[PDB]
Amino acid sequence: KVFGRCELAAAMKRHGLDNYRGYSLGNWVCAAKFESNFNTQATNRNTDGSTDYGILQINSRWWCNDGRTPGSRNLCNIPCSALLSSDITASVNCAKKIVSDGNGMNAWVAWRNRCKGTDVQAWIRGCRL
Ligand SMILES: [Cl-]
Repeated sequence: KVFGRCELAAAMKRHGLDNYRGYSLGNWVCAAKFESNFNTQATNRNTDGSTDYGILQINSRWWCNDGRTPGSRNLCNIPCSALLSSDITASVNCAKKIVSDGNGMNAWVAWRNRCKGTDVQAWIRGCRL
């Protein structure tokens, strides 16, 4: 599924992301925009043997199991295919675990490079929330 911005914001709010660990909703929408362009089926296959999966481009070395990645930790305790669904619940649950395991949002390279220090409220402006 390719989400709209406001539709994704509403889904993320229903799943508890607004102000999760001090990160406002616009941060999460901005991260999804620049990681995947709002596409739930996005995959990026890296040269190190790992793959980034889904709307938040979660990596297979530490977070999910794809059976093909060296050094796998599977800290979200899920198959990586669960991150390619049209429903965002598995991606949101794993994103919460990434911040709970002592990372901030710096774990997402696109957040650090394209969202940090910007007006992230722009990403939710005008939406029905
Ligand atoms: Cl907000």
